[PDB]
Order: sequence, then structure tokens, then C-alpha cells
Amino acid sequence: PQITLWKRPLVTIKIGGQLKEALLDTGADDTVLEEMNLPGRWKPKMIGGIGGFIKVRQYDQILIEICGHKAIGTVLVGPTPVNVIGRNLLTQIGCTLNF
Amino acid sequence: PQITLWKRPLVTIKIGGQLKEALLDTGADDTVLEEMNLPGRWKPKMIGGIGGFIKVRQYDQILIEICGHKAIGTVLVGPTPVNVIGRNLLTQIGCTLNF
Ligand SMILES: CC[C@H](C)CN(C[C@@H](O)[C@H](Cc1ccccc1)NC(=O)O[C@H]1CO[C@H]2OCC[C@H]21)S(=O)(=O)c1ccc2c(c1)CC[C@@H]2O
Repeated sequence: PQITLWKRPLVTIKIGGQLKEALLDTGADDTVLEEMNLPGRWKPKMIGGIGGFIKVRQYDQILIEICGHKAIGTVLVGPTPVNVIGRNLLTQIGCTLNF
Repeated sequence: PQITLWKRPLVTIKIGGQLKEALLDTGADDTVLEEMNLPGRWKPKMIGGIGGFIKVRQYDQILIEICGHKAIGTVLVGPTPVNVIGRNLLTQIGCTLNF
């Protein structure tokens, strides 16, 4: 599909057996999702942006479906105000910017 | 152009007659640039990101050229970790997401 940017580019994703809403975010290196109790091992990380840093849990090789497109990679879980699909997964679903 | 996302989507911008590097950020509603001198009036504003809120100087109706495409719109100036081009200007240059 083609998504215009008049409004936030929100899509439905499937992760951990749950459906959520997330932004297709070309400014996020990696994917960051709202607090969720995923199974498996993780490693602590600190990620910074406007306003400062938040603490997150880094889970590797997590399966995510984004608008029916399957992907697998790193997901950072923590107290983010929004779910963002980052470049690490956007490349996997074939997403580009065009103008 | 069609821009893939294996690397950060960094581009050259022109604002106030100076060239700069900036990130095309579909997850940003607004455009936020690092501290710089900009002519004209401005009003104090607050913006929130992943890590909380910061104080910015809001410049309205500013000419800015992004990878050869002209825009005129609001530019927030303040202690952002990186220059971000957000949707208020991405729409002006006709940028969409495609996969
Ligand atoms: C530094 C470049 C940008 C800022 C990096 N961000 C991604 C941007 O799209 C954020 C997304 C977002 C965060 C909160 C609420 C809504 C949207 N938008 C943003 O701040 O927008 C501002 C300006 O416009 C306004 O509208 C929205 C908020 C205001 S990040 O979320 O901070 C991030 C993600 C992954 C990762 C990191 C850092 C570090 C490694 C890891 O990979």
C-alpha cells in the first residue's frame, strides 16, 4: 500500500499473540513497544530521544506481523508513550519513503 | 527519490540560508531542529518525545528546502538529539510510505 502522512501512520501489528497499533517510523532505528510481558530472555538497554532516555528490555528474534507482512527481529519493550515500528523491521516488509 | 531504510534516511536541508543534515522522521508530527540562529519572531512552545518534554522556540511559516524540495511551515528549535523532519513538512514535499 501507499500511506500518506497527513495523519500519523498507524497500522495494526501482531506480536506475542496480541494485536496492537503502532507507527511506521522511519526515524526509529529499532522497534519500541509499550510494556508487555513477553516470554524469554532479554537484556537491559537505554534509548534516547526528545526529552531524554527511557529504560527498555531488548528481546531478540521476535516475530511480528505488520499489515500482513511477517518480520522477525529486535523489539525493545518499555514505558514508551507510543508503539513504533523502526527501520530494523520496516526494511523487512519492504517499506520505502518516496517523494 | 525512493529511499530505502537500511540506513538512517538522512538528507541535506537548507534553512535560513544554511545547509544542514536532517532525518526524515515519519514518527514525528513536527519538525524539530537543534539550537541555531533563525531570523524573525518566535514563541515559546513545549513538545514531548519518547523521554519527556522539552522547551522549544516555535518559528512559523519558515522557508526550508529538503533534498531539493521546498516547504514553508513551522520549525521548532531546541535541544533535540538530532535534526528531525516531521510530517508537517514531509506532506509538503509529497512524501509517502510505500510497501
Ligand atoms: C532521535 C530521532 C528521533 C527523535 C527518535 N525517535 C523516533 C521519532 O519518530 C519519535 C517517535 C515518537 C516518540 C514519542 C511520541 C510520539 C512519536 N517522534 C518524536 O519524537 O516526535 C516529536 C516531534 O514531533 C512530535 O510528534 C511526536 C512526538 C513529537 S524516538 O522515539 O525517540 C526513538 C525510537 C527508537 C530508538 C531510539 C529513539 C534510540 C535507538 C532506538 O532505536
